[PDB]
Amino acid sequence: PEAMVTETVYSNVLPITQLPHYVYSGPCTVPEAEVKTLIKWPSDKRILTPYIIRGGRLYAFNDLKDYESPFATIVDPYSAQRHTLNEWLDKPDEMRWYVELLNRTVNKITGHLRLKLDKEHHRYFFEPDEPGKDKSVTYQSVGGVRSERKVAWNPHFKHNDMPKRYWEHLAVGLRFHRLGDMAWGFAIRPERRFTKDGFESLEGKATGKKSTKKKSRMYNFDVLKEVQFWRDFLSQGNPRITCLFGKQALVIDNSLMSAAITWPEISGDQANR
Amino acid sequence: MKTNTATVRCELFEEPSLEFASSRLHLCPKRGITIFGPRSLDMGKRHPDIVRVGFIGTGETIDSATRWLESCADGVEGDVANYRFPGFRADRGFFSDLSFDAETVERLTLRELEALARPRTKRERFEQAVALLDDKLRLLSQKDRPPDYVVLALPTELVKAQGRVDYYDKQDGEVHRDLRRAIKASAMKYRLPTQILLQRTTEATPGSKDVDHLSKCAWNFFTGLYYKTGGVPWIPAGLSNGTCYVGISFHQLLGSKNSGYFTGLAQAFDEQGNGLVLRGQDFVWDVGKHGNSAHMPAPIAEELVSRVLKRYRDELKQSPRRVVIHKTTEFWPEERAGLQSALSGVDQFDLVAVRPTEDIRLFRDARYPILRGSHISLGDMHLLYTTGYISALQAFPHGHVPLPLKLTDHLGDSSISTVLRELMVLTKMNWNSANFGGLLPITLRFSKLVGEIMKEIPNSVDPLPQFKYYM
RNA sequence: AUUUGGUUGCGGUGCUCU
DNA sequence: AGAGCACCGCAACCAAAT
Ligand SMILES: [Mn+2]
Repeated sequence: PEAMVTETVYSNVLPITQLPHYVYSGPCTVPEAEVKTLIKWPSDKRILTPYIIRGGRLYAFNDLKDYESPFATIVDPYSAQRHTLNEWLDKPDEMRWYVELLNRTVNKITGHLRLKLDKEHHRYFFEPDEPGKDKSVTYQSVGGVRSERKVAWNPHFKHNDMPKRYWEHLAVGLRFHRLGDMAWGFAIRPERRFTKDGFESLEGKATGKKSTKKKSRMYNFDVLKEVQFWRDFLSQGNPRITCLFGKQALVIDNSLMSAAITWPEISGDQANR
Repeated sequence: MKTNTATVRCELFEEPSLEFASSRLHLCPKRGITIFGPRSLDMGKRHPDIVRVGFIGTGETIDSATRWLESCADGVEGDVANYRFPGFRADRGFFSDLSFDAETVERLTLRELEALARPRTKRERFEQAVALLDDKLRLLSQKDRPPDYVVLALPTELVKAQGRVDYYDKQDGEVHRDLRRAIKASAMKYRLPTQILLQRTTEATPGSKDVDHLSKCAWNFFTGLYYKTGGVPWIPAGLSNGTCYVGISFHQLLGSKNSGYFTGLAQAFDEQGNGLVLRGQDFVWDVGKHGNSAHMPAPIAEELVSRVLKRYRDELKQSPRRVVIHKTTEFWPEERAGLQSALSGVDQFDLVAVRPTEDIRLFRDARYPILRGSHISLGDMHLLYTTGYISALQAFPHGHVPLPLKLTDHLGDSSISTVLRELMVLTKMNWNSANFGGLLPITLRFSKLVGEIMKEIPNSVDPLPQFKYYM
C-alpha cells in the first residue's frame, strides 16, 4: 500500500467482432445417416459448411435459399425461411442451436490444423503424424516472430535414461460465451491429455495424478504463454481468426481482452508490459 | 454483423480487517494471534482456560498424538514462507492449557478391530466400524465429567479398509459411505466435538512431502481446537448490524437410484458484541419433499426462509434488517417467487447466486497471479477474486492459477459491488484453518458441510446448530 | 480425515429433437 | 434408446508453491 501502480491484465477470451446473422433453415431433410451427397465443394475452399438436422430441418449458414448452394442441392432444393439472429436472441432454445452450429464451425476450422476432438470432454488435443515420433509445431506470432513448441512429446527421463512411457499431448478447451446483449467471447483453456505410447489414452486415475503433477507448478506465467500459443496456432498469421460461409463471416479478433487496474505493487516482479 | 465488443471494466476491493484481542484490527489471521491474541481472550469467561482432551485411539496412536501435542503446543519454528506457531500453553500464543486426563481415554482394543472382519459383505463391516466408533463416543459422553474435546487418533489399517466404502444395496443402487461423515454425526447426538487425527500427521518427519510444514500443521489444528472448545479466535470488522446471511446449497440424495436434491442452510449473523455466530439446520428435511431438479420448489422456499426467520427471532429477538441468500445454483422463477413472498416481513433482501467458473480466467504478464479482491466485469459477467496473490503477505500460498468466482445471478435492494464487498469479508471466516482466505464464503462452505452430514443421520436424531460439530 | 487451493474422472438435472 | 447446450455434485490424488 506504499504506492499505486497501474498494470494491464490479460484474460483468456477472444472477442467475436463479426457473427453469422442469417440462419437459413432447411425444412425438408433426409436423416443423419445418409448425408454425404452434399458434393458441391466450392472453388473457394475458404467456405465452410456446418449443418444440423433438428425437427426435420437442415439449419445451416450456407445460403440454402437460392438454387446454387454449396450445401445440399439434392437434400434441400430451394425450401428455406432465412431465420435471423435478431429474432432468435430472445429465445433460449434457438440460441442453443446457434452456438451448437458455431461449435461445429470451430470443429471444422480445426480440421486443417489436425487437432483431433475427444468428443467427450470438449478437448482438442494434438496427436503425432507418425507413430513413435514426436510432433513439434512451428507457429507465427502476432508480432511476426516465429517460434516452435513441442505438442506431442514423449519425455525422456531426466537421469539420462529411457523415456517416461507417457506421451504428454497438449490440448485446448475452446468454448463460446455471451458477454452482453450482443457481445460474445471465445474462451481458450489450456490442458493436457496423457497417452500410453501415443494414440491410446490413459485410465481415469493415472490421468488425474499426471495432470495434477504438471498443472500445479504451472503458475501465472506459463499458462499465459500457452494461451498466447493457442491464439497463435488458431491464427496461423493474418491476425483475425476468420471463417467464411458465402456472404457471411465469423471473424474472431485475436487480441486477449485487456484492461488496466491500479493496485499496490508486488516486489520482485516488475512486469515489463 | 459488427457485434458490439464487450467493455472490460475493473476495480479492486480493499482487504478487510479482523477484530483480534482488545478489539485490535489486523489483516492476517496468523499474525493477529501472535501479537494481540484470540478475540475471546478478554471478552469474558468464554475463553477456555483449561481444555480437557480425550482419545479414542489405539495404544500406539494415542502415544504418538500425545507426544505430537506436547512437541507441537510449545512453539514450532517456521521459515520465511511459514509464520511460526507461538504455542498452546498458559503463557504463549492462545493462552490456553491442554490437559490430558487418563480417565477420559477410550481405547480400540485388538479384540474389536478384528471383530469387523467376521461380517461377509462390505455393508455390515462398515456398519460395525461405525458401531464401535459410536459406542466409544457414548462411553465418553456418559462419564460424570465428559471431556471438552475428543481426538480420534484412528489407526491406519482401520481407515484404509473402512474409511470409504462403496457397495450396491438393491433398491438404492451404488451407495458410497464415508467414515468421517458417519462419526461426526454419531458424535453430534452425544454432544462431543471431535477431531480425527491420522498417523500421516502425528508421525510426519521433517522435510517430508504430502503434509505441511509443522507450523501450518500446528496452526490449522489449534485454531480449530480453540474454536471447538468454546470461544472465538477472530471476528470481522466491516459487517452490518442486522444482516441474516443464509447460505443455501443443494445436495444429492444418498444412492444412485434415488433422484433428488435436498437443501442445506447456514445462518451467519451477529449477536451483540460477540461478533459472527454460525448456526444452521436444526431440522432434517422430510423424505417426501426432495425436488426432482437441482433447484428447490416454492413450498420448500416458503418453509426454509420461515425457519431462517424463526432462528433469527430466537437468539437476537428481533426481525432481521437484511436477508442475504447466497446460493450455488441460479435462481429459477419458481423459487424466486417464494423467497420474495415469504420475505415480506424483512425490509431488504438480496438473492445472490455465485459459482466458480470453468474456462474464463484472467492472467497477468508478471510471474505472480492477479490479486485477491479484483472485480473484473466482462460486460454482464462479474468475476470476483477471493483467491489470488495477497498484498498483505506478498505471497501466493497456493498452486497453479486461482479460479474466478462468477456471480451467476443477483436480485435485490443492494448493488453488485456492495454484496461482493460483503462476500469477500464472509470469505475470511473459515475457522477450520488459519489461512488468509478461501474461495467460497463461509455461508456456502458451512452448508456444503451440513448437507453432507445430513446424508448420514438416522432421521430421528435432531441435528445441532453449531459450527463445532460439522467442522 | 491439520488444512486450503487446484486438477482429473464419473454421474445427475433442465430444455429441444429423433 | 440416442444427439446437443447450460449448468451442478462429488470422489480419487497432489503439494505445500516461484
Ligand atoms: Mn477440522
